Amino acid sequence: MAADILVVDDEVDIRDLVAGILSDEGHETRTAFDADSALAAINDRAPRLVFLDIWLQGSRLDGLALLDEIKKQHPELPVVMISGHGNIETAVSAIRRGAYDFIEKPFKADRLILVAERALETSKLKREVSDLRKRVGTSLAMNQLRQTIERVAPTNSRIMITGPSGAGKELVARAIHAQSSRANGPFVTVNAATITPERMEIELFGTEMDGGERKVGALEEAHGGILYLDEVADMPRETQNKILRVLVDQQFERVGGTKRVKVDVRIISSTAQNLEGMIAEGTFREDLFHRLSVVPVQVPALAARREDIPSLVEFFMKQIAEQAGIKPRKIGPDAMAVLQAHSWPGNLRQLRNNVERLMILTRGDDPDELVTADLLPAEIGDQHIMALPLREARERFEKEYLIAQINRFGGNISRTAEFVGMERSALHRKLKSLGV
Amino acid sequence: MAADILVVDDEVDIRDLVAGILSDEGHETRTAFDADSALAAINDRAPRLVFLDIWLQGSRLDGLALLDEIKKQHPELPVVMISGHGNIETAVSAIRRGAYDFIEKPFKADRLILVAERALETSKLKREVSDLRKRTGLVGTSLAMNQLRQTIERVAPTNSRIMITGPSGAGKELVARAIHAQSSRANGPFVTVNAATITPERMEIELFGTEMDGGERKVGALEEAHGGILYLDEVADMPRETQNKILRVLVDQQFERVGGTKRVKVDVRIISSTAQNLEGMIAEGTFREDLFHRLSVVPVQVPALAARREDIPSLVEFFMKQIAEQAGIKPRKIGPDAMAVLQAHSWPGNLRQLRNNVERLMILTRGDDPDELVTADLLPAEIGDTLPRAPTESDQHIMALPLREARERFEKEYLIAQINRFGGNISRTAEFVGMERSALHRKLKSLG
Ligand SMILES: [Mg+2]
Ligand SMILES: [Mg+2]
Repeated sequence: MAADILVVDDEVDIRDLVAGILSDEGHETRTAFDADSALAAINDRAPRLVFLDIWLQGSRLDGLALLDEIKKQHPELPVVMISGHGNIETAVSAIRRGAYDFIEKPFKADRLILVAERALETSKLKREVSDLRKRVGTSLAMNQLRQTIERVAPTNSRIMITGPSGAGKELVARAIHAQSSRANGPFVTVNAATITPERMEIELFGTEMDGGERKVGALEEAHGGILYLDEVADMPRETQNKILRVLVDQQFERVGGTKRVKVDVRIISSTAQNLEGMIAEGTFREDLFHRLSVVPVQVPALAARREDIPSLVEFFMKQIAEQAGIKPRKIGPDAMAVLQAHSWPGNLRQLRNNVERLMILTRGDDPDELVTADLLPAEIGDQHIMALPLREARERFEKEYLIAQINRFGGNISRTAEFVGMERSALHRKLKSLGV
Repeated sequence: MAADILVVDDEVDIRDLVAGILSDEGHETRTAFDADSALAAINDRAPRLVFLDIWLQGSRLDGLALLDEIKKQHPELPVVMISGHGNIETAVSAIRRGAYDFIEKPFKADRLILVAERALETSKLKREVSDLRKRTGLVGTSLAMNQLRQTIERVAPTNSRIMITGPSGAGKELVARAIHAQSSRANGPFVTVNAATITPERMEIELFGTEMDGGERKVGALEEAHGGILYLDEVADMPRETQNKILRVLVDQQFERVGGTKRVKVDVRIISSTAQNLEGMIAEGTFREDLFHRLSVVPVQVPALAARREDIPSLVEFFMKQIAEQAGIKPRKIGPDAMAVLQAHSWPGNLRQLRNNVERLMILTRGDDPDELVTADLLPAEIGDTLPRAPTESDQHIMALPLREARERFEKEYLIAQINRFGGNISRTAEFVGMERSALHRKLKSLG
């Protein structure tokens, strides 16, 4: 919103005009009148935005040449050109050479303010998404998978991605889109698992809300693009039917709508269920299944690609540090082999969760110290007492204490009795009363 | 980006010109000439972008009134206006009423393409941000969390330097950003430097910037922070040579870039954070006390998760939805049984640790009946074993005690842990544990 803006123009009245409007708005303004004075200002402190006279006469660099030098020094620094009456061609060329936009003399305030609000807003947006975009394996299976993606992507066929939960099907779907002919169209996702079965039709098909406002459903939003249906198996009965029509008709009704909307979508499905078995029990539709499954893509379980795990661990650490400010640590080779040999029912999500867990537990140890196999949980390699009121908690505790002591004495009740502080028959009676 | 662009203009020749230039470029175009045709096209299908004649002669609604209706229907659908020579005041007014930008007749292709491309890009980024935000993944009504909000408010209007102090994985960065948002620098930059994360080799460059080999310049954080606030996350991990330089910056309000000679002037308000007291930093030996005092003119304490256990259910519930979006896992009800464990734990790693454990639970119950409650036996050792619990051969010190002594130790530990769980509220603790209030007071004295 407020910014340190540098105004470079060879005319005293323009610098004064621009600087004054921008200051009046809340910005901080600096001025220059040629290449040297502009580059000296930039050197003093990089500004947030630059207004640059496109001609800039009586200067060592013309306006475009200066633009080039600015962009070389600060690639991400937005620059809006100030152009003359009917120098549209030259202005347009400035944009090819790196300028964001231009404003044409003469102008009053509102026009300039708006040009500047836009340049800053878009610049800000570019930086938020660039950061967020920060926040792929050697094995046979993953080479086959890459190979599969590349063959299947440039077709126009519906894809069904199959594999277990957590194996990273969404990533495969985005890969497909990136190499498809719809790569510059939209990529829209529907988490069929996640959305309430009630709201599912509104997410898919949209609707007119009470105010007159419209919710554009995912099909409509995906027009010209790809729709990725995640875990198609969690789709309701009436919703399956209605998607079947869409695949064939290429048309649908909005919830509560009468208009039949035409779209041109390419659908990618995924599932970790066995759908053929769901057909057999009448839970999912056969005809729907076959149309969604024309070309299949299989995503390998972590256990199918064990070779990849070290680099995956290494990768998730780089990323977890980004996401949480924790200096990444080295994993010790005994613990790494235990990671490498687990079955990973939750696959990549599960592996990430565990790596994140180790980094949290070892946050604030000597950085040269290794993550050891001691730290991994019981799954790798009924009721809690705290949920119980006093009488019941104490009874759980007596029971489990007695069982523990009994095992520690190898089943010898008389020895257990003596140690725990009871007469033998009384231990037997107590054990029975606690349900053993 | 190719896109579905509706073109709305009362002149056949303008629609033709626009739709044709846009088509040559690869877009899919549709056209209309008045409100009824424009709204029917939007009802047939929602376009990605609208060009709209600012005047729109021969129409039920003029261009401005049509802009109100389009925006009401589709608030995020960008609309670029087509205006005439000298219509700037009206164009400006269109922007106030929701238009993204305008183009002024006469125009040829290049100029029209640029306006389209920009409008599509900006609209794309607005969505791609909010989408990437959901795909990455201050809550609470506790006494402590109310205190923190009240403190943020009292402190934000100062000009003075803030030191935020609190345990790791508490949400200190968020506290920083809530302070920035209520300050007089809310419209300036907020810049973060995580001292722990940056290799100390690169710490000077990250902070103070440098001229790279190409001629390309790297703007350091301090310089980027000009006009705003710079957040020095975990200052303790800063090298002494960097400490010395920050001290000069605080008082000179100036600095040299790595390898540079210009003294860059800046106007930054520094907010700092750490997990340790002053006594701690002296004993560690790393960090200068004079600097510490100057970075901590106004203190803000971020309470540990154990000091606000009352918020654990809201945070559990909150993190489930976050995770449910970020990872495609259906959110599930945590059983009251498992919530009691979660709530009773002291969370040495605070919000990060809690979140990571909620993620864990949700991954481990991924292929279950949607009704079936999440249970405590899926929690790791560090959560379950630090609390009063059913013993096991593993626990040498319980196993060395006879039954009554073991039981009495357990009652004590249990009651203290439940008191803590309910944030010290005796009445509620008593209600849960099965006791009347005075009886609970009397039992506590009887056990020490
Ligand atoms: Mg000039
Ligand atoms: Mg017209």
